[PDB]
Amino acid sequence: RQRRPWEPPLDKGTVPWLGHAMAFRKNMFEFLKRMRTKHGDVFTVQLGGQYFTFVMDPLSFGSILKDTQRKLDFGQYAKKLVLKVFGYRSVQGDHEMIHSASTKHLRGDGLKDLNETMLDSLSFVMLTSKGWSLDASCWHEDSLFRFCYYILFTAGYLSLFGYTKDKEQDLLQAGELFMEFRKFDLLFPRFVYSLLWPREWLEVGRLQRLFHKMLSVSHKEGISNWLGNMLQFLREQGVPSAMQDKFNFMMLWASQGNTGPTSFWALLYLLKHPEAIRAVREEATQLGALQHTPVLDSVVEETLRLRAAPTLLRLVHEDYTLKMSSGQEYLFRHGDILALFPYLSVHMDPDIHPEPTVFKYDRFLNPNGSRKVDFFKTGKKIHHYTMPWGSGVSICPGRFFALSEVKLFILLMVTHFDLELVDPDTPLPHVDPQRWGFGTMQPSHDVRFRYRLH
Ligand code: HEM
Ligand SMILES: C[C@@]12C(=O)CC[C@H]1[C@@H]1CCC3=CC(=O)CC[C@]3(C)[C@H]1C=C2c1cccnc1
Repeated sequence: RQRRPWEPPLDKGTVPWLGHAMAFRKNMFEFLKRMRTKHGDVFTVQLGGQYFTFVMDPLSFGSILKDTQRKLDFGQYAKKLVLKVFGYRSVQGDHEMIHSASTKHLRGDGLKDLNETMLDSLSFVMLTSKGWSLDASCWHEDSLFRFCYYILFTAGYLSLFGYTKDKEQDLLQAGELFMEFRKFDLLFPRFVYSLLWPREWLEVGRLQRLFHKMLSVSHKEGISNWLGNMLQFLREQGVPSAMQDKFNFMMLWASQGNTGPTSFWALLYLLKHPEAIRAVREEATQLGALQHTPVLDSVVEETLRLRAAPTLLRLVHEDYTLKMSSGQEYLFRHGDILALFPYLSVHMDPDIHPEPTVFKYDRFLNPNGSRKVDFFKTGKKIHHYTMPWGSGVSICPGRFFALSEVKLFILLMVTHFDLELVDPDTPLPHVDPQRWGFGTMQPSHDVRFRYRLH
């Protein structure tokens, strides 16, 4: 490949036949931060098989995301990734069904009835798993991360994949899944980056087989319409049950992979900021009133802005031409992968968000407590001031549910428990760089905390 005058800078690496994969994988955020100050807001690098052109200009997102002339493409590429990662063979129309089923059952009225179930599941797990001693003034010490990610996982899983007559049994099996899930979660980045030793390549195999069996379609009662609907579609289309198993696990990964970790960060920030936790507690003291919790909404967004860091990817279907804010005209070859990293471009942009590495619980609140949606860069409007879900038809179709899960979890935690960090003086764990780009980040080290009934 050779750069043409109208294309953006192409950096092949100092060891040209090794490229930038190694530095990219070690720390993607830092890597992109260094390439930006070297080449500017647009550049091309070869990673894995493909060529990636990173667009780091916040101002160009609106143009790219809304593909006026349909030059870009998400679906085709998405197809390629789930196959290689999960081994799922897409069928004609299954995507359409996912988002069709999501809106019908993960939003509006389907969501209301589902949230009911969540609350029941979320209360059951929290009451039953907290830990007890005959002394009710007895603090219990746990690691905050594993705690939030176990509660959110078990509850979300039972709310979506169903349960049986013996409630306690289900919580037990849900907890067993969680342990295995966490092992797979820990390996996932190095699995996708193909940076694993033989023992781990086999471990990932054992976990995938195990998850296929446990969620097997050849087996409860009362599962979410969301899942019930999809599986049914698959069944009608003639998808073998063995492939249905692989779908169920992919959906498990999507629905439970980020909710827990998000809850962890959101709660940890509240513990590290007395004024923020006061703000939500006072708001919390007044069945289905998620609609009137603006302070908690701001707190969740401010958590997502600080810890959600996915990568927006688009295959260039036919040659794309983008005019930059500055004024250049760049060309993108068909077959190139146009890529956005909203975390660096938008979340940490100090001009869009001043003091960006700081947790400001009221960041998305207006002086009059209203919802704030007016953000600018160099005086210029920004519609995507936070992109923790994606955009277009790649956007997380369960985002409204995920928000219900996280808000509900917080409320119950701050409301009925006394919370304290074991080493409040030690500063917060930073992001594990291994995961940059994979949804919600996970901490570099674990935080101990203690709790008890109020
Ligand atoms: C904090 C919670 C969550 C976060 C941060 C999150 C984040 C994301 C992100 C970043 C994507 C990809 C966006 C893109 O490709 O542009 C995604 C996709 C997806 N998420 Fe989530 N998600 C969450 C919760 C959930 C839940 C609860 C479900 C289901 C119950 C879910 C189902 C999905 C599905 C099905 C997709 C694929 C969308 C598609 O096929 O086009 N997510 N999520
Ligand atoms: C862009 C990315 C990177 O390099 C670091 C961020 C990586 C994505 C993060 C989220 C993700 C979730 C899945 O469920 C399946 C695989 C992907 C899409 C990851 C695949 C990658 C890639 C690497 C070379 C060629 N193609 C894709």
